[PDB]
Amino acid sequence: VNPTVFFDIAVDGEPLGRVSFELFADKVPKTAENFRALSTGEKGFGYKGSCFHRIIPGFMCQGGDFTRHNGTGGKSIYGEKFEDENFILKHTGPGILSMANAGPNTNGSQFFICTAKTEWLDGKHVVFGKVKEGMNIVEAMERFGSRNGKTSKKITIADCGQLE
Ligand SMILES: CO[C@@H]1CC/C=C/c2cccc(c2)[C@@H](C)OC(=O)[C@@H]2CCCN(N2)C(=O)[C@H](C)NC(=O)[C@H](C(C)C)NC(=O)[C@@H]1C
Repeated sequence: VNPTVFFDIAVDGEPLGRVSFELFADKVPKTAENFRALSTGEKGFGYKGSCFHRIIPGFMCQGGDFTRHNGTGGKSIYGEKFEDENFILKHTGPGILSMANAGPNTNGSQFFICTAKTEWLDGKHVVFGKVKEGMNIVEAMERFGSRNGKTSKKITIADCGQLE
């Protein structure tokens, strides 16, 4: 019953592939709903055309700034920020989808996908989903990151929406 959403990823115009995500609405319904709605654009704004602005190989890929496209922006469907819903789910391994933030209770639209177990983030970032299909695409995106996160090409959500 959990929603499934997809991103079609391109590297400066070159199609890379589709990543799909299960959103754990059963555990974090408010956080899952925000991501679902931003992925469909049904509130009038969202992730389509935004990039993965910070990519660190062996760690994670971060994106979701559709307001400024410079890594400082983003907003939720509830307002500029919303609470950390709960920390039941942990950063257990690759594929984990979690909220980026600037401190407690500052969730907006920015998110990241883990490419490794990142347990030191447990209790600080809200985990709310996981890659279902296309983990190979996320691994491919890593080659375009670097140790300090700066990307060598713009990794774009060319299209996105909801599958189930
Ligand atoms: C421009 O923004 C700045 C700087 C933020 C991060 C800088 C930075 C640079 C290099 C390496 C790393 C972080 C490594 C250690 O950590 C991550 O990659 C972590 C990994 C989990 C997701 N994530 N970034 C985050 O959630 C980070 C900390 N936060 C942000 O990106 C927020 C966004 C959501 C407004 N920005 C802010 O708090 C500021 C206004």
